[PDB]
Amino acid sequence: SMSVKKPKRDDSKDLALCSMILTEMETHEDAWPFLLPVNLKLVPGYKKVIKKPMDFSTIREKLSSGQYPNLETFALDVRLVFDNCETFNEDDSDIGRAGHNMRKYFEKKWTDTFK
Repeated sequence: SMSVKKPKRDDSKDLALCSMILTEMETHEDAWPFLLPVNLKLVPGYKKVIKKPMDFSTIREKLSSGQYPNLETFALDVRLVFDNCETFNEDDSDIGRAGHNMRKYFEKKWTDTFK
């Protein structure tokens, strides 16, 4: 509350650490469905159904341009990529499996870097 604070966590490396995690996700072999925005002209149903599209290139741009106010807003966008994937893709499909693999890979990196 006012004048009552927990001890100050050092957040000065968060920007660089999120950038590193994002690089790791970009270079994973299963990242290909997620690297670029879905083409809303060429994929029927995607624009209407997925209310907030998100992809790794868009996260990179947002991160590099100071649009994440803290590491939690970064994690929300990453998770959105995979939540979108689950909405649009059967679990039993290459893209569906890609999304689950990438989500697990992210969550481990996230815990190991910060938790």
